[PDB]
Amino acid sequence: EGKITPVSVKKVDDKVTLYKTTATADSDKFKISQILTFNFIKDKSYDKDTLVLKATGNINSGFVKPNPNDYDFSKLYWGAKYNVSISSQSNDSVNVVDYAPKNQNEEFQVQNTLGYTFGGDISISNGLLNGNTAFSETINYKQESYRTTLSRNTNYKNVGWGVEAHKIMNNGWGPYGRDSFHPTYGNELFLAGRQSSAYAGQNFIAQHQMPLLSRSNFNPEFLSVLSHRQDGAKKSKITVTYQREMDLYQIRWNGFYWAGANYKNFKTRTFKSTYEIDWENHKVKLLDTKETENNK
Repeated sequence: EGKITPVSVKKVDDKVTLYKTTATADSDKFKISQILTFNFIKDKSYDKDTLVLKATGNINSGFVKPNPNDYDFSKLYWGAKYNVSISSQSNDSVNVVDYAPKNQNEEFQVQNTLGYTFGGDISISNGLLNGNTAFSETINYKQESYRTTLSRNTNYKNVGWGVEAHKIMNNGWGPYGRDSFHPTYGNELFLAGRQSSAYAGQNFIAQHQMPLLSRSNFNPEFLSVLSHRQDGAKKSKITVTYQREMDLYQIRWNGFYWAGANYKNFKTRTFKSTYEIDWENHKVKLLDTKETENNK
């Protein structure tokens, strides 16, 4: 499946040293691949250990195409939302003090930079400070037609993000989303022709016309900054969740026109892994991966 890489050392100062180890856990069933790069920053001029965790990998769309022989009613499954959560599940000396992205972002390309200044000063910036900075990382991911937003339960011991369908353009029509509704046509999200004479299965817009996130996948890139307050315990635990909410989109003919309906999160697939972060020897250990699913 996957494993942990030996710790790599990168001295920067008499004060600052950087240790890197990478963990990889896969759910082949759900086609979700997590890749966690832990960057331990030991700075002697700061009274707090810092861990800048960068989560990359892949979350499959889950997209189930429609059967082209369906005549009056047809349905499809698409990837409507991708949620990523990082959670420190132990030790009151560990708290999530920062992360990226930190704001709502509807740009086709979410790009941020993490800078660590000698002394424990961290700062995230929208884009791509040198000299003054001891360590820096970047996040870079495409989310065309979708938007990123922080989860609502983000606090001192948890941070999460949601990349949801936002402004999807059918063609010259739209934008549409998971909750669009027209008095007559319903949710026209993936509806091709309103009065089309075609079979239901052949009245959805072309897959290639669909956003990459809707029918292909999402390659996340998020950063979690955690700080250990040199006391209580040298160990802690952290859980990283990658999830996809699969929506059921269906349309049907009533004799005069086509009408669409989108059932939000009608099928959920979730991959969750747990690690033991050894803050003294700067190593992580895999405790448990749990694949789970919900079906309406």
